[PDB]
Amino acid sequence: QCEVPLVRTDNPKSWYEDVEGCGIQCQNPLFTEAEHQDMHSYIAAFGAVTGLCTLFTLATFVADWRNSNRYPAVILFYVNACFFVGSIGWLAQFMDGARREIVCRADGTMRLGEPTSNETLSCVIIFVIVYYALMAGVVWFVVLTYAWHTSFKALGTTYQPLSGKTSYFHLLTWSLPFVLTVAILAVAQVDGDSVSGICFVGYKNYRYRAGFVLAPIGLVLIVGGYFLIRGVMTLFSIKSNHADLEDNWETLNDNLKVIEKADNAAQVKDALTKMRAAALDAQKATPPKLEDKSPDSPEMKDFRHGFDILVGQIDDALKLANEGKVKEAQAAAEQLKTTRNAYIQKYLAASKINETMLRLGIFGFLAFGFVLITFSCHFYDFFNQAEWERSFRDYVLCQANDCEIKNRPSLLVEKINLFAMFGTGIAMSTWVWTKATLLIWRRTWCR
Amino acid sequence: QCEVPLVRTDNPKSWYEDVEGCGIQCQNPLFTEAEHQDMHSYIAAFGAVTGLCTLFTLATFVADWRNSNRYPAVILFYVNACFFVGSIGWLAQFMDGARREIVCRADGTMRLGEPTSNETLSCVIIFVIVYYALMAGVVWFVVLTYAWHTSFKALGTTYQPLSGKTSYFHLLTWSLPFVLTVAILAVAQVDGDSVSGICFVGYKNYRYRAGFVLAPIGLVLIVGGYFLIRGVMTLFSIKSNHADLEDNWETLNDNLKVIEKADNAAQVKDALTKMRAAALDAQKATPPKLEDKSPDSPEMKDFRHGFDILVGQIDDALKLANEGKVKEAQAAAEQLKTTRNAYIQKYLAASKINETMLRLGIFGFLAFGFVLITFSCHFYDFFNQAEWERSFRDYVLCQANDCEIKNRPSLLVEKINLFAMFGTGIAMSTWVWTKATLLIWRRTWCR
Ligand SMILES: CN[C@H]1CC[C@H](N(Cc2cccc(-c3ccncc3)c2)C(=O)c2sc3c(F)ccc(F)c3c2Cl)CC1
Ligand SMILES: CN[C@H]1CC[C@H](N(Cc2cccc(-c3ccncc3)c2)C(=O)c2sc3c(F)ccc(F)c3c2Cl)CC1
Repeated sequence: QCEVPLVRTDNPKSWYEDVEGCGIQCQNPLFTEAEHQDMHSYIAAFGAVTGLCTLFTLATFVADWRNSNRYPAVILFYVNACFFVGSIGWLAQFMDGARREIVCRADGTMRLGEPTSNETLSCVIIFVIVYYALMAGVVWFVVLTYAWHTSFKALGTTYQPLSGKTSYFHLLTWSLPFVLTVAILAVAQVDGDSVSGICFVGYKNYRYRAGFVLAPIGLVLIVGGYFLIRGVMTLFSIKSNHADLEDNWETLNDNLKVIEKADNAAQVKDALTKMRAAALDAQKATPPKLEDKSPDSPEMKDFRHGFDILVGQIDDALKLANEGKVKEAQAAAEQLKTTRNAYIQKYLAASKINETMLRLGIFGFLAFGFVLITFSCHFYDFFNQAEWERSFRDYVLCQANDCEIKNRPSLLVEKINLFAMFGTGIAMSTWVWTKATLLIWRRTWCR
Repeated sequence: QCEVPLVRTDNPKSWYEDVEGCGIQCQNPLFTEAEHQDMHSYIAAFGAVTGLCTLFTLATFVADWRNSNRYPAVILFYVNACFFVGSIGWLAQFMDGARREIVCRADGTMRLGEPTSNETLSCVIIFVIVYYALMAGVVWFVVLTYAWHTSFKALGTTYQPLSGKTSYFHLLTWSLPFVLTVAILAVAQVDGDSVSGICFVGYKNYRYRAGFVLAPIGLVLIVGGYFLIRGVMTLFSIKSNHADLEDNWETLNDNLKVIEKADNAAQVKDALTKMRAAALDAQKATPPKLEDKSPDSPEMKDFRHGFDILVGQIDDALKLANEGKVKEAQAAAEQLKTTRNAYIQKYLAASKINETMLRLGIFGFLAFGFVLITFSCHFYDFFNQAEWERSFRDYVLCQANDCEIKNRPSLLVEKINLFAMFGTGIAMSTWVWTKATLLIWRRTWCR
């Protein structure tokens, strides 16, 4: 009764749209057994390398677990817990005959619109594992971006430790995936794909991937991206202003030597004007210690008021540098040394950026870019599945009488997604690739 | 060609499932013109009273807008901005001929699976207005629960003002509804209901309401409910312990008078044992000032160490109260006055709960309970729409040859939902129903 790619089945749930007794064969008709075997090689490679190196990093954190429950380590721990669980789920298709168990129905058709009764749990389990670890992973990524952003604002005793926020971090990171997963199962939109060897949301009805895949991931790129940009906004404000205020102090010092060793009134004059231009450039800046303060505060007032006195004292020294009162101008500029000390020296204070915090910023922008690729690949599949579906409907009709599949999913896009998803797990596992861990695995080698 | 409830239409998008040339009539076939007219009376009543009283509260906040952008007022302002915009959307069906424009198609069938081309914007606009204000409203509700929870932890100089968090509050409250709304429009699941007179997500395909209605609202009840419970956990910890530590000081004082005015050694003995039991009961408590501290800190140590000295001094006074050394026991218990002063008097410190913060807790638990009803009503419709749908399919088949609609949506449940949704807007608008606003509308009456 049925012709390729349809298959004989007496289950009304397995039957194809309009057609009776026939349902779509389990092995993805849009891809050849060679394309499948190749894809399964890609998944096993990236999955295996992610799985054990995330396990290594997860083992490193559990070794030093007293010192690992200390921010931002505890974040990278959970980020790893998620990519490790996601790798397990993806690596389930490799167990002897497990892929057919996950992606196929009893009657040999594709496992679609799961959960269903009379069909097994193997599909929904691998979906929950992969999807729940994914959404928990991208929400732990948001936590990471927040922590990294929080490192800059807490540059003093404005200190509200992340140690207390831990209760809200574990609220969001486990309630959000739970609610989204429960919703997917309630509407039974877990579907199997043999090239993926995994069960996932809205494979078949691509419209369920908007709300459950593109909308959560889209949101984490918004909230995550906000905290990554606001942080580098502070990193570059601090690093540039300290460098600006330093270079203005240095030219001020340079000219004070040019004045001290001046053999004429013309040199003192141009050296004081250069000092005045450097004093205004320094006034038109925020000292790193006054970054978390308002651009009109009584503290920020003292900074810019000191440069008013310095410009004022420069202007008094310029009233003597125009004529032959060089000795009276150099002695005036010598009292400029004491003003520069009482109103600039204080603002050359380092405000040294912690190595752990700067490193967290490296990981945040790497986890971002990877999730950005995931979102792009998933988005691509969303906007083109209607086409792949109608090009498939035609293949079954053509073969219900030279038959081809005109449009089809891109396998480089699927491999680019899996790279940018597994590569993240490998990237976030390189957080423990430090000297301290080499010694952590040496202090446990004996003990 | 078509029989009731189907209607003649040549648009393939308007046609019913399997049937050609026939599509389902716009006026909701499951409800009578009387049931409709009644429902439109309910919506106009609750909508009109919410709409103008939210507008009043929105006008009160914009009057004192300098002092209104101060937490938690700024929250209630946006909560109101949302119920006011949602009321506008709900009240659009009352404009002369607008309901048919919103809920009907050109051909007279129900407006379903919108956005579509060749059909008008009237549907999707009213959906965005109602849905975006809803999701923004329940996320502003979460912000409210967080603010109220934050009032208790910041009981000193641990002060991290909400004034700084405002940037993250406006991140979440406008990015989350935007992403969810964009997703609904991308999968075209805006549907019209004539009894509602509004366009909304997944009216027809009830499965799209899980992810876009039950999952966001479900989440806000989780995150919102967490901050409401953790706050009352602190309100009741503080109010009970201060009362516990007060009542233990009072019985200690009571017995010190019973000792001072004792005419025998037997009275001094039972009065000191009662003082010792009250001293341990007081030791087995957390002073409100030491609530945000760890139950083993060097400060919490001093508290419980003072009661060790007091019990120690009571035990020394009990060594004299057993025999006829009454005068030597009363004088020993008189030096107990000084110990009680140096180790208990400090912990009777008020730690007075701000009236604004306690009031915010009243509104948080009211907005919660209302959203809890909304979630229950929406959940009810989700689990029963498959039934109402199959009972409808039968009505069209029966009428394609005594015909009735066996199962149908509950109109008290729809009226209970609309009450618990409009009533919230009216409840959250009663935040400005204070003396200060009566004077705010008096200081603007002239000026
Ligand atoms: C997120 N990354 C994705 C990208 C796209 C991938 N994907 C989606 C999918 C999987 C399983 C079943 C159906 C499906 C569709 C329509 N009716 C029944 C089943 C659709 C596919 O490769 C396939 S299989 C397949 C099919 F059998 C019929 C029609 C299709 F158009 C089609 C497509 Cl598209 C999987 C991996
Ligand atoms: C959240 N609060 C809700 C509760 C339920 C409400 N609701 C859902 C709805 C609205 C509009 C179209 C369809 C719809 C369904 C199936 N095919 C085509 C259209 C379904 C209904 O009252 C109706 S109308 C209606 C119908 F015309 C056909 C079959 C139905 F079963 C049914 C139901 Cl159920 C609206 C308000």
